[PDB]
Amino acid sequence: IPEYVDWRQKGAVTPVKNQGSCGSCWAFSAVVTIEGIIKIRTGNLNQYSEQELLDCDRRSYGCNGGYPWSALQLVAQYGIHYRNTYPYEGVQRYCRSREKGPYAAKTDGVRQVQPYNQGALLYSIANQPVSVVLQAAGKDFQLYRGGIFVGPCGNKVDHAVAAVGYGPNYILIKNSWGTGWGENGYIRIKRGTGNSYGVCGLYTSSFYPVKN
Repeated sequence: IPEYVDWRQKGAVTPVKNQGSCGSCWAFSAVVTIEGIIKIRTGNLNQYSEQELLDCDRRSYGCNGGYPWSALQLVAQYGIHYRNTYPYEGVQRYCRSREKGPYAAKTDGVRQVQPYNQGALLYSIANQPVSVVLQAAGKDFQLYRGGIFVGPCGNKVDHAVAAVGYGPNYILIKNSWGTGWGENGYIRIKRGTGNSYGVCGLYTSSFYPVKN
């Protein structure tokens, strides 16, 4: 795999979003991976609906948190609509999928990256954007304004994001806190520290969609 990967550069990443005041990170994270895999497979970059996951994944808790892998299962079993068809409202409402016509896309599966293994995650990232979790509660993470983030932080994971590349000493992550946070909405998290949890517990729970 290459020394540098950046899915943004290959046209597999849509603009940065803002989840606002709704704990829908899980849905944002999942959608990033969905958008990436469809571009990679089909050649087209689309935006897909975080709102539909929020409303429809009843295994998750709406604006109160949820599971990226639950959301990814739903898209595998049922499918997903385009973002413009089912736009983000930042509040959980009833599931409106049927009301909105046929699904725009469907994946075939969800896989787990082997946890606590940097090499396993880089390999995955080299193939497509991956759903990853980290500890974002610390003030240091929250106030991050650019550079390679090294912490401080523990491994009490609480935020789902998406990895969209890496370099010699960092993993490139797309956050869902708007373009005004970090490096235009992205963060570079130090890698290769030999900490098996990853910085801020980044190697805890990583998922990606399978599409044939």
